[PDB]
Amino acid sequence: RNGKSQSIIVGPWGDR
Amino acid sequence: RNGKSQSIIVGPWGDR
Amino acid sequence: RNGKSQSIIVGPWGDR
Amino acid sequence: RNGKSQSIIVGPWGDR
Amino acid sequence: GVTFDDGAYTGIREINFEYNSETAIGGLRVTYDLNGMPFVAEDHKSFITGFKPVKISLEFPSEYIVEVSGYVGKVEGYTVIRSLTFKTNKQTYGPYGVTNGTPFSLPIENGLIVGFKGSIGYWLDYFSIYLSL
Amino acid sequence: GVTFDDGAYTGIREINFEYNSETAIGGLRVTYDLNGMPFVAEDHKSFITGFKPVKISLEFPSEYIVEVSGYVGKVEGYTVIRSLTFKTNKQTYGPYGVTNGTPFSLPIENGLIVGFKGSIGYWLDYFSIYLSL
Amino acid sequence: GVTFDDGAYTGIREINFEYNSETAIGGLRVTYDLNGMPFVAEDHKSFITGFKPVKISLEFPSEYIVEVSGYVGKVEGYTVIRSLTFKTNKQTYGPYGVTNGTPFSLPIENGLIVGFKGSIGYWLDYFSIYLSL
Amino acid sequence: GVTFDDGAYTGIREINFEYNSETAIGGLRVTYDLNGMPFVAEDHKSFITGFKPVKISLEFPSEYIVEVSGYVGKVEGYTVIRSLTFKTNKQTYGPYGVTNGTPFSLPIENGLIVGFKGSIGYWLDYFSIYLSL
Ligand SMILES: CC(=O)N[C@@H]1[C@@H](O[C@@H]2O[C@H](CO)[C@H](O)[C@H](O)[C@H]2O)[C@@H](O)[C@@H](CO)O[C@@H]1O
Ligand SMILES: CC(=O)N[C@@H]1[C@@H](O[C@@H]2O[C@H](CO)[C@H](O)[C@H](O)[C@H]2O)[C@@H](O)[C@@H](CO)O[C@@H]1O
Ligand SMILES: CC(=O)N[C@@H]1[C@@H](O[C@@H]2O[C@H](CO)[C@H](O)[C@H](O)[C@H]2O)[C@@H](O)[C@@H](CO)O[C@@H]1O
Ligand SMILES: CC(=O)N[C@@H]1[C@@H](O[C@@H]2O[C@H](CO)[C@H](O)[C@H](O)[C@H]2O)[C@@H](O)[C@@H](CO)O[C@@H]1O
Repeated sequence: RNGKSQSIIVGPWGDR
Repeated sequence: RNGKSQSIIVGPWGDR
Repeated sequence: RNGKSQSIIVGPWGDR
Repeated sequence: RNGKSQSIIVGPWGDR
Repeated sequence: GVTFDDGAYTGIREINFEYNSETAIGGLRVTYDLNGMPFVAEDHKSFITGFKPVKISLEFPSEYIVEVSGYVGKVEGYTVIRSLTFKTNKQTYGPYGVTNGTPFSLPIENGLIVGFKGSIGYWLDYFSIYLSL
Repeated sequence: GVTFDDGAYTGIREINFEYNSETAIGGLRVTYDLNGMPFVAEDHKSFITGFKPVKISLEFPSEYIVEVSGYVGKVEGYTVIRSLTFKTNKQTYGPYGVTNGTPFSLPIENGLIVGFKGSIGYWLDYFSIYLSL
Repeated sequence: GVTFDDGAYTGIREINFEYNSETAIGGLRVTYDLNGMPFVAEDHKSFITGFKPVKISLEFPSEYIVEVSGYVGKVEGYTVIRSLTFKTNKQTYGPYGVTNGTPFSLPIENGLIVGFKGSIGYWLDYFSIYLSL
Repeated sequence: GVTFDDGAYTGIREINFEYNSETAIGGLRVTYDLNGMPFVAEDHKSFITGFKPVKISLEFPSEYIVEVSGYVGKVEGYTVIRSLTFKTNKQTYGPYGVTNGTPFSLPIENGLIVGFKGSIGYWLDYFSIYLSL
């Protein structure tokens, strides 16, 4: 738990 | 703007 | 519904 | 990091 | 008091709580919305009796809480929530209880109150609120 | 098919769905987590029978879905989800069904799958996913 | 006063504001974090002078604001923020200004203050806060 | 390739990227929206030349990305993004590049693409997307 705001990240695409 | 909580929805998959 | 990201805003404080 | 969804919680009020 | 934590839901349809014009806020039970259907959460009761019950039924989803305020003070030496008033985009419910002590207010510009947690013994000891878009 | 929308919850504890190695994905029912307690959602059944049921019980909350993939194809002229595989931070469940058609994948770097919606007739017509922190 | 709206960022690295122990809070400028890099927002100045500047540099990201409180009162007939104190998980900065009037507090159990908006004329008229995970 | 991470912003105003109809996707630079103002992020260039640049200017905020799809394949033995098409609520831009390989698609029912990260060497190696309300 820190002062950095979290984000929803989807991926990656490029190793399929 | 109402009292219903919003959500992130990804999709759909099934018509490709 | 547009391309602007929404945020949770609490307040204001200054008219009490 | 687990499978429990996080929430923004404000408070508490009751020890002031 | 006994701590409680309703968790987070999709909204609020109804709020039920007790108050004593001589003392403070007592128990409370919330009826949340859960993906379009009513969901009644655990009843969090006071350790005693002698309260007046107030039931606030919101015109969900057109009506939602826009602000929460009240006073915290000491009763029999315990620091508790003595009063509560709920402001809606439609109307104001309250204040209920004794408006004496330290006031507090949580106005909301954007967002929804979506859950409650706190502690109740003889009276509402303290509470926190879940917020969400 | 009949459309459905489970809505959003606090997580996923178990997933139950049917599949036919000759055709496609059938019905499905999800057991979500709701603020620390199991919550079984509506069972969304296929219009027919002859499927094999698969039950995926996650080691909640240490175990969560990290990726969803599969194939969409035509069966009896209908475009449906023919296969599904769920990748977890612990293991991989699948693939189940026919891995023929157009593949699709939803890998997640940060975030949780917290709900499902879609349509089911004879087979799973299509589905969408709720995401959240 | 002149209204302002910094918007939302990824966190807070530093807060600069003025105060007069005789009157109220003056101008303010915030240095936000933007995806790992410092981002200095517009300086929102008071219409007058004679304030003391206070600079609060947070040990980002290990240090973050955990609570905001203060007093609102009247000065020359205007209702303004007369005092401010910022509570961090590391320490307390304040109070600054006149602690007279109606107190207010915004304790945070989970979440981050990620932006500011409000109005400033001679003194800080009012402000709101952006919250986020 | 060299990894990059733009982080998260308030939206997207413009996307610039290169493509070679013989090979794959090259560099890319995004112009995000940051609380109402344009913010040009770092240019992430290909290690080589010979690409065609495409510039997609969105009618922000009325226009936003509604879907992203493409193909991943091998070029000179490297697995890279060979094609890209962006679907908007207003129109479709693409496809650009070679539509050969494994297709992928990210349709969005509710939410906004608000940032990019990934890796670029000779061609776009891979990428992930930031999502938000
Ligand atoms: C046993 C019990 O719960 N009593 C209730 C009080 O709770 C106590 O409060 C004190 C400090 O005030 C301390 O936190 C104890 O751990 C706790 O048990 C309190 O809730 C009062 C006010 O409502 O009611 C009971 O007395
Ligand atoms: C009556 C019904 O639900 N039939 C199911 C099919 O649904 C139909 O699909 C067509 C186009 O394919 C169209 O959307 C109709 O409105 C809809 O009723 C379909 O779900 C199939 C495949 O599972 O099963 C039934 O036939
Ligand atoms: C012209 C101006 O901005 N004056 C500042 C005051 O702002 C005025 O406040 C009154 C009500 O108090 C009303 O809202 C007017 O529209 C507004 O212009 C006020 O900010 C004071 C206190 O800081 O400073 C100036 O006087
Ligand atoms: C030195 C460099 O960045 N070369 C680029 C390639 O990157 C390499 O890829 C291999 C596996 O394919 C491995 O991950 C190495 O660590 C990495 O350096 C690659 O990005 C290609 C394709 O665009 O371009 C350069 O060759």
